[PDB]
Amino acid sequence: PKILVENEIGDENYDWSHMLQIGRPLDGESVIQRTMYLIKTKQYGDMVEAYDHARYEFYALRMQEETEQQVALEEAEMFGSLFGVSAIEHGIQKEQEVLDVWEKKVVEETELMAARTS
Amino acid sequence: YSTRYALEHLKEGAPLKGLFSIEGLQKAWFDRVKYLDAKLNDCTNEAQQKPLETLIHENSKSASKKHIVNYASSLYNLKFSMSSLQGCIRTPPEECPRLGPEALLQTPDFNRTISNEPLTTGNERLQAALISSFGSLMEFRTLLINSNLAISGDGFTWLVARRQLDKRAMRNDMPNRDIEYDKLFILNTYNAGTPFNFSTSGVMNELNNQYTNMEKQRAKEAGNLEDSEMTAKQAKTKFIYETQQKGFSGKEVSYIPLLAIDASPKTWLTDYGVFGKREYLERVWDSIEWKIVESRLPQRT
Amino acid sequence: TLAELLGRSRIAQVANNHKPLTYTGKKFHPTHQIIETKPSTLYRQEWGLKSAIPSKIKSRYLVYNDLDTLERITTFEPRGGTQWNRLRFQEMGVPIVSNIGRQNPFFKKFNTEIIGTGGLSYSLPGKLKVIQRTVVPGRILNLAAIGGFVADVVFFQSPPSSFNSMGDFIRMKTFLFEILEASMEKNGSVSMHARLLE
Amino acid sequence: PYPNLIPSANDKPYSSQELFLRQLNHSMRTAKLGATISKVYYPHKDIFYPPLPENITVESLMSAGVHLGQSTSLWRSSTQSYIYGEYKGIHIIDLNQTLSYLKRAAKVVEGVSESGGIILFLGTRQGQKRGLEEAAKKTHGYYVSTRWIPGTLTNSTEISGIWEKQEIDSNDNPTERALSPNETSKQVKPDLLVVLNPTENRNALLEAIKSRVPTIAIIDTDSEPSLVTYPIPGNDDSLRSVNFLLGVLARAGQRGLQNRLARNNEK
Amino acid sequence: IHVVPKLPNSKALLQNGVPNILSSSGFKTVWFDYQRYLCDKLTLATAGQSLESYYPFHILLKTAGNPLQSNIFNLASSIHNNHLFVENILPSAVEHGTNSNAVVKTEPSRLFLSKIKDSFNGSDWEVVKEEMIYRAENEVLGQGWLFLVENNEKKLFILTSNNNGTPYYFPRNQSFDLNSAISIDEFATLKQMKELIGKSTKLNGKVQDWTMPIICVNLWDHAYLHDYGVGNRSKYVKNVLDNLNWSVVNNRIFSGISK
Amino acid sequence: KIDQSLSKKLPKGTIYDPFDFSMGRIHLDRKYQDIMKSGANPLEFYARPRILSRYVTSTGRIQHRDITGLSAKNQRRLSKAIRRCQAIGLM
Repeated sequence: PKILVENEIGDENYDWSHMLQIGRPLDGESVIQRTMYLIKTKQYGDMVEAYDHARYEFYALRMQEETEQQVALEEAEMFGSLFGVSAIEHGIQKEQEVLDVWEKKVVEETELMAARTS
Repeated sequence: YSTRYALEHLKEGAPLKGLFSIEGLQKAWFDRVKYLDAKLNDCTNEAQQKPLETLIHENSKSASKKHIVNYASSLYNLKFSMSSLQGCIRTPPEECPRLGPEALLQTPDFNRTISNEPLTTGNERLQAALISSFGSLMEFRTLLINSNLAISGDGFTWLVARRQLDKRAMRNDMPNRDIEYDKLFILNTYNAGTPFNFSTSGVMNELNNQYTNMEKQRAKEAGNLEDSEMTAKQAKTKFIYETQQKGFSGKEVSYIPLLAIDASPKTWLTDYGVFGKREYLERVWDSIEWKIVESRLPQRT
Repeated sequence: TLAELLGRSRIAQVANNHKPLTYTGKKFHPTHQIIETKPSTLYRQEWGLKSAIPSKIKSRYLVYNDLDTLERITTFEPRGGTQWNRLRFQEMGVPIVSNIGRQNPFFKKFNTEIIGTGGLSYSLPGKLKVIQRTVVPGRILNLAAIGGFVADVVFFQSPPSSFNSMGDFIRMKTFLFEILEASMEKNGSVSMHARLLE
Repeated sequence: PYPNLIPSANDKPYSSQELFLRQLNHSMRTAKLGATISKVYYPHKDIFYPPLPENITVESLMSAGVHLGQSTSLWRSSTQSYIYGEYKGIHIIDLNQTLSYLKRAAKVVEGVSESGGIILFLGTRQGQKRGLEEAAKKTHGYYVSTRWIPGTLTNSTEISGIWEKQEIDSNDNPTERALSPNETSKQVKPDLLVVLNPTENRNALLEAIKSRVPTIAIIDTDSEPSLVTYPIPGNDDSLRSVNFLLGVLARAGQRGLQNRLARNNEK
Repeated sequence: IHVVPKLPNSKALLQNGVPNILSSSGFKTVWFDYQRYLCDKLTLATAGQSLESYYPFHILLKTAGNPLQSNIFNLASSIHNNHLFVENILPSAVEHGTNSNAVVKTEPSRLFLSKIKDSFNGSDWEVVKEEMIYRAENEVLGQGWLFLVENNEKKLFILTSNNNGTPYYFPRNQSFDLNSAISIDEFATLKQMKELIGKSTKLNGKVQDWTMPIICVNLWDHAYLHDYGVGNRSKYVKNVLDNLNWSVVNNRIFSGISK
Repeated sequence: KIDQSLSKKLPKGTIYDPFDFSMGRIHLDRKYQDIMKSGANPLEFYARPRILSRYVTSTGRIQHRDITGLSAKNQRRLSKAIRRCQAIGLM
């Protein structure tokens, strides 16, 4: 999910020597605005090399976030935490719901053909 | 209350090689041990002789050891964690500024130069083991600090080998069977740490079958009548057709501690400002006395 | 500058893509970027697109290809929902070998081929959540779609009665599977293995 | 403010008819002072707390979407002068001009409002029912949300003589006096018909031209910048945009209304 | 972005502070650093995510299910808990009269007297003060908070809030120390909770529990380890429990009617 | 046991969705269901009566650019190659 909705773009001066900013979330757009410093300030060389330097910078933030994400649960899971529905739960309920329709549907299609051909 | 639970390298009145301030180690170990070992004596006297492991391995979850277990695990971990260290060569730190954006700076290492390594400490074979068991020490180095960063309370990241040489060896009488690990893995211990396996069925079915075996007796009059497990028929599988198995294969869950790292404010807050955990871990990785870990490393098949 | 403003515009932060909004082709990687909207804008019927999204749409997630078109409408499908599949990959907690990660964990002027996990994973391969994973339930295709990702069902012995129990509703039935593992073929396709507990 | 309340009693478990009032006190009072989201736009804004005519800026417009134009396929060439370039098959508007256009536009409303002006904001795309109503709420103006009865202005003494007219004073105080049949039976012409969706309301635009009434609208990359007195380059589609522009005009109107209701106080 | 809320007359706190509780120091490693660190950490988590337009307290509740969001949620709750904590530990001296307030602090408010009486079965609140310390010392192994909590059962009870538990959402109070093996009886509560919530949200409705928290006492390292010390964890709770501005607590109980 | 027209069989490789598992979806798909097309002088195949045998209604008939859908030039040269192949003994 990306926050395409632009908030008061006026108060957005962002120091982009780092691929993170207060307010602006993490996205491939940050990586792009980042490669600019490396090609404007010229910390690195051409556009291809520049982007990659930040590409690995991004990966790290994402790698740490992935661990952080699991930690919340694992820890909270091992600290008095109950969960009504998980990602697997929406993945099953909605799916099983759909099965209600399909099962009833074939109840007419397959059968109707028996009379349609007998 | 003797300094048995201690190693001189951890010295009193010593600003742990800058990493900890003169009293930093007092507030992350010495003064901590004060209340800690105090409660240990309050809990029992076997502490004087039997190691903490004893009381801990004495019982997975004793109704009485509950509090005791906590005090026991804490100091045990402190030992495993503080021991593998050697003091990073940097001056007492300043107040890491408003990091976050100021943090994540440089490159949370992902493929950019490793520092204090088993290789640099002549722990070559283990260095390969780490590469073979964690992508590469670079990929291994990556997870360590990050996992500890993830902690939000008093917890400890750990590195182990979860030896699974073979089931049946204690009844096979193998006293010289120095546990022989098969792989190397990372696990964490918060408030009070236990091997891991989320003690899945370690305490699951033991508390689970408890309430459920009762479910039939719980219905004191008769037994809810014909209607049986029903909503709990598939749910009794919570462990029956699952966690019983999730207990890891067939009852042989065991881990081999090698490198462990605390993630308690007390350890870093002291000098690492309010969020220098990363710098704390930065100095930490650069302060790991590897030899002890290679010494702590069992042989492999 | 007008352009400077647009050069940072969220509209442009989203790249262009004219890939069909039906893509009957077998799908492995996502085709477009979902546009998330705060419930507020939804009632305000605002989505940041050239034209306001019809109230008929009640989702907070949509995908757009044409801000607006000759037909005087915006070409969008409010069925953008990959947010669920990828999250379920996290709900499944399993890492990808990713061939060999020389130096950089994903390793690789332009990494067009072997892009990597493809943002499907940013976690250290080895961890202790593995504790025999977490037998994630999956919908057996005969192969079993686990968390929106099909994994070939494997078992100690073939259980025909299990398949007979669900009859033709094998996919409708969901069975917990100790995922063996998954892999990202260079074509950005995940291949995984299931553990039918029957 | 709760006449129908029976404070449970003593042992009675929290009455679920007033338990909610606890959450209401838990709101206006404690609410969420610990952490408060800031520097964030809310659809609630604009329509209520809008930028004074002088406080506007290109970025504020770009944010509110007053720039994205129609496609580079439906462009009435009649605006190569207000277009700034094409992007993703959309013709981005030269907001630099939009500002000059909005600046002037607002000026007309304030001046008009300072002269007992009868403004009648008109918009028919879905969603403007409130923004518009609230817009006229501030300038004591009038508004129309549904389709514009063709004939309202020209064929007035037929389409609009059933509705009644009130004698207002300089402070807009109903005179509370009788208006004679013929007196109330004539024409109540608007003195500044603002249009918010010119693309499909010409019937009103054309009528006002032939009604010698000034107009103010929000032209796009398709609407014709000519059928209106003060064209304001903008994005007719999205409602945040319109609500931003309408908002600016609205407050421009309010300030005048204020300045006017102030001269009356001097005497 | 979010904005760490300015403290009443922080002017003093900058070098002065809350009488007895703390001089300056403390909040320097809490409100003016810890709070911001995670306030930003959330603002950084909220980036690009609806979860932000709404106050994190709303998010705290919102981030209840989809435990995959817990990371943000736990921090979020901490953000909320801390301000509640500061409010309890807020000097909040009264103004006007020019001369410095004579702290005629209304102690246990009239309503509070009866509230506890029923809450702890004809027992004194001050009696609870140390009982609280007893509970906290024996309900925490690391980080957390203390929390007086009013319930729909108007039993103004106290909950064993841990690390950063949800003082409202019962299913996520973080009370049982899953780390420290619990007696089968707590598991009974766990079994109940599994069932209780299992059906509540079953109709799209997380248990609508009006478990409103009242008095918050951070039990994070920053709370005690930062200054008071280690074994002083309880001692820090002491002075705090010794005196709490009641103006806030007075207005933390649904005591009257409105509309 | 069940009929084909009622059961998608997404390969494991793909990403199955809750709707994806529906009949609506099946109908949807149905609705939305070549070295020459690549760019090789279709005339050069004036002989090889094998290649030309392809774009042929199997009744000695070439196809309107609604099926073949080959480039105007490609299709016309393919048609010319077929006509020329008729002259060149084979086909």
